[PDB]
Amino acid sequence: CPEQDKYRTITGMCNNRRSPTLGASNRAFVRWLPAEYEDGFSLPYGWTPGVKRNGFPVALARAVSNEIVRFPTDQLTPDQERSLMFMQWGQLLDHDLDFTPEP
Amino acid sequence: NCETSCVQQPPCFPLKIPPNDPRIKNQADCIPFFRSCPACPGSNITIRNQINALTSFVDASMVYGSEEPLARNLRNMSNQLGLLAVNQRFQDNGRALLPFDNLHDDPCLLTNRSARIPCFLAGDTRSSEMPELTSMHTLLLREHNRLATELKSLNPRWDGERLYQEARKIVGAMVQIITYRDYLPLVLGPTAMRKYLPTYRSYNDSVDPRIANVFTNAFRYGHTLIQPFMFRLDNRYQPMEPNPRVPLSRVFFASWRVVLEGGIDPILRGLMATPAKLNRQNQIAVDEIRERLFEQVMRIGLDLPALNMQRSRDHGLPGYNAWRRFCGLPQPETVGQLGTVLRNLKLARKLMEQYGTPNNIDIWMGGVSEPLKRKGRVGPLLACIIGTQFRKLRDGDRFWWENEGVFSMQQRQALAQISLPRIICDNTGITTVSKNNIFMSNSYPRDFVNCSTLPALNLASWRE
Ligand SMILES: *[C@@H]1O[C@H](CO[C@@H]2O[C@@H](C)[C@@H](O)[C@@H](O)[C@@H]2O)[C@@H](O[C@@H]2O[C@H](CO)[C@@H](O[C@@H]3O[C@H](CO[C@H]4O[C@H](CO)[C@@H](O)[C@H](O)[C@@H]4O)[C@@H](O)[C@H](O[C@H]4O[C@H](CO)[C@@H](O)[C@H](O)[C@@H]4O)[C@@H]3O)[C@H](O)[C@H]2NC(C)=O)[C@H](O)[C@H]1NC(C)=O
Ligand code: HEC
Ligand SMILES: *[C@@H]1O[C@H](CO)[C@@H](O)[C@H](O)[C@H]1NC(C)=O
Ligand SMILES: *[C@@H]1O[C@H](CO)[C@@H](O)[C@H](O)[C@H]1NC(C)=O
Ligand SMILES: [Ca+2]
Ligand SMILES: [Cl-]
Ligand SMILES: [Cl-]
Repeated sequence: CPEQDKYRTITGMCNNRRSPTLGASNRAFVRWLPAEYEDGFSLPYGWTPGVKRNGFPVALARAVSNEIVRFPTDQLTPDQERSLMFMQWGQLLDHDLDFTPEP
Repeated sequence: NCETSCVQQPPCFPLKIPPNDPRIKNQADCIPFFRSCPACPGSNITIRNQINALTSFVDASMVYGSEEPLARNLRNMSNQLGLLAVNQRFQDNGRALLPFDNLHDDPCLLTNRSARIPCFLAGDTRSSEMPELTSMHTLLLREHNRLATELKSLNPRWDGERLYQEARKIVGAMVQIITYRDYLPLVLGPTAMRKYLPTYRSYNDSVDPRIANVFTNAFRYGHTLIQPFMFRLDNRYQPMEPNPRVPLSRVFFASWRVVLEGGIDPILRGLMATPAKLNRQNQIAVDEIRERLFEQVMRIGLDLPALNMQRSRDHGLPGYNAWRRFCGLPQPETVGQLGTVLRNLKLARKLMEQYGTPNNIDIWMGGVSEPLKRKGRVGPLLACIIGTQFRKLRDGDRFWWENEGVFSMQQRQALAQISLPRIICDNTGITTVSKNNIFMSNSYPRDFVNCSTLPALNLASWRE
């Protein structure tokens, strides 16, 4: 970890000098709350048929999307104070912050 | 294999199909899903967590890369000019295009067989997901080459590595300025902006700059802003016919649309002069992403909002009330209580019918359901998670553009004059751009100004 430096490293490593991997790439996310899994440590809620979460059945994400999210496209309300650039900058910015790899 | 099987065996976590589905009539079918890579594979001790493959810092890593071999490959190593590599087969009216990738299984080739145009190569792998994102990556690639050319004339003695590093530092500062000065105030609104992002003092090495697991899901609020079409406009901001509005299901991975259908200029015009979709409690997200996500390249069209909910469960995220508690916000226990929080009982009822308790509402779902804050596009919960995250990225960033020693007093004074419309003038054939704030301006020609009126970034303070 260099004592003096002018530029960022490509990986982000050495930005924080006391803990030099904070913000660096290919590292686990920080957690602000303990994780909640069906078995306490790995299985997601919805994994096991009939296993309730907090006394209630786990709703299917597709069912939630169908009943709450779905709406007729012809009804779309344009935002009078935001451009599509507002949407696009957010996606570009999100691609500077996080990417969660898959198998 | 999660792509073709419906069996729930690791790492597959397929989304089951409910009875009376509006699209998928076969209930033995599913929406494919792979669980995110665990930080500690196969552990019986560690509570499963997921990996961030990028640098959490707002450092233009989507342009430069977050790994050294990739970062090297993205550079023009043929000379000592400190530029980034560009496409060798094609140009956009003499202007640069991103290079092509060398994927074994290329999804962009499936969008138009005839065209044979593969995916683009950028700092981040999702550069070709939608041509509007490709346009922004291409714009930032041109800005780096433009900066390194300007800096080479000012400092001829500077070598390739110095030019690359100096131009990279400026690009990253511009991403930070546009984000914290122009973007975030319009996402959070003014009261949340003052609460979670007070006036920057200086770098503090006890501020954890990592992205929180919840932020990867909470920041997906942007899915509620997505329009069902890609809008392309000609020189006079009139619809670029034929096909001035192409459905999103026909633009996913369609890199050929950038190479053969007119370049990045009509896409950027469309983004500036078209209003965003407004998130409303009864109009949350469009069916181009809810029913036909990546429809052209997959065996079945995905459901983006549902993928977000399955993703939060995969990630073991606590539900709505636990995050409302974390933020110091009241936690509703019933449909009566939740109706008050959402200022909308009909939505509270629908949510309670699915979840049973506000404790179980998936963080994206509960977050995008809350009423928007005044002059903001998120409610109190998302404003907290987003706000909290962006303060950690600013106060925990040793290379934050305002931190003493990063730039000189004069270079900061120069960087304050940048804007996204100006970056478009400098790198495209577009001569009429959005009047600042670019994120609020959306109507031609009421909210538009000439490129000559906007001032350029003065590099005078960069000379040695
Ligand atoms: C540099 O940043 C440091 C981090 O600051 C946080 O992040 C930034 C981005 C901002 O959002 C900021 O608001 C955040 O605080 C910052 O250090 C932090 O300073 C605070 C205040 O001194 C510390 O809080 C104190 O914590 C102790 C220990 O308990 C904490 O941890 C446990 C376990 O997680 C929790 O269960 C607790 O709830 C606490 O969070 C508390 O004992 C203490 O509270 C008691 O004392 C105060 C009066 O002294 C009373 O008001 C309370 O009622 C209690 O009686 C505080 O809550 C914080 O732990 C510390 N964090 C770190 C990482 O060190 C630092 O001050 C900034 N430096 C400069 C120069 O600005
Ligand atoms: C401003 C916010 C925002 C916008 C706009 C946005 N997304 Fe998302 N999207 C995210 C974030 C953040 C994630 C999580 C990224 C990660 O770590 O993998 C995400 C994840 C995704 C995923 C992975 C879904 C999963 O859980 O498997 C897909 C697919 C996706 N977005 C596609 C898109 C597409 C297509 C668009 C529009 C062209 C888009 N997003 C626009 C923020 C946004
Ligand atoms: C490198 O730079 C030269 C001069 O600008 C250019 O002609 C060449 O195409 C570049 N090569 C790549 C791979 O970008
Ligand atoms: C594919 O690209 C060609 C141009 O090479 C265009 O003429 C054709 O209409 C496109 N086909 C589709 C299905 O979009
Ligand atoms: Ca980054
Ligand atoms: Cl978290
Ligand atoms: Cl190429």
